[PDB]
Amino acid sequence: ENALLRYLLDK
Amino acid sequence: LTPDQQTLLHFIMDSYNKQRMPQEITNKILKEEFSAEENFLILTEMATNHVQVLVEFTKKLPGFQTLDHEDQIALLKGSAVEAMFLRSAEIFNKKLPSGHSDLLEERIRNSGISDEYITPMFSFYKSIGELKMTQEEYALLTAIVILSPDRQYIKDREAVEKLQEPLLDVLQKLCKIHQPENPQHFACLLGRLTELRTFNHHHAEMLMSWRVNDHKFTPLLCEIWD
Ligand SMILES: O=C(O)c1ccnc(N2CC(O)(c3ccc(OCc4c(-c5c(Cl)cccc5Cl)noc4C4CC4)cc3Cl)C2)c1
Repeated sequence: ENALLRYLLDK
Repeated sequence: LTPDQQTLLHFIMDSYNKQRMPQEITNKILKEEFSAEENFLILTEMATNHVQVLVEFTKKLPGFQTLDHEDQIALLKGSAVEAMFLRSAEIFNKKLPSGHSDLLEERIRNSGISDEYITPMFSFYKSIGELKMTQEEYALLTAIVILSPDRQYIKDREAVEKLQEPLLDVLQKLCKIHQPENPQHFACLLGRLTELRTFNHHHAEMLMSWRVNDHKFTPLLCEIWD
């Protein structure tokens, strides 16, 4: 849940 | 007044232009067919794309990365809708040629959106045009909407404001040098913040109206809106 969002914040 | 505002002002704003919508995408508003299906597909293609650049932009906001991570999500999931709105108003009001204003509107009207939600949306789309907002006013307002401590599911709202308040004051500073014959401009911009909220209410229902008739989204959109 809500983990596609976390991959764009760590790029 | 106070460049220290401008150390972050300009800094807020090469973040703002740093990405536009790829014209592999935006030149589909023209090149493709006009059906409620394709209308909705492009809008999806564009809102999803817009989520990506939105995240990029948000990450470059002074002190955002420093925040609690359980809140950085909450900030985005509540404001993404409204931030999309601002960036398309810009597109329509300035009538930018990369956004294809006149055509983008019609794709939206036949997208399976109730005319109940269609109407107040263009009541706004116009409404924000006459302000003839500068890019700084479209940009600062976007950063302020993202950095909003009144969203749902935030634990430390105090820290969020500690980063919104500068940009507010920078915004406040701005409406006194560009336009001085009327001091009440700064809080007409701040009224659009509340209209977008009123739209964030209506949108969640547009979403269900869609999910109801089988209109599907990206895993990104399905995640930012659950
Ligand atoms: O040409 C450019 O470079 C550019 C610049 C700025 N914005 C661009 N597009 C317009 C844009 O703001 C946008 C792109 C797609 C988009 O989708 C429509 C939409 C909306 C919506 C509608 Cl229909 C009307 C007003 C506001 C919204 Cl968020 N809500 O959900 C959705 C969907 C996924 C399917 C809504 C918007 Cl506002 C991003 C493109």
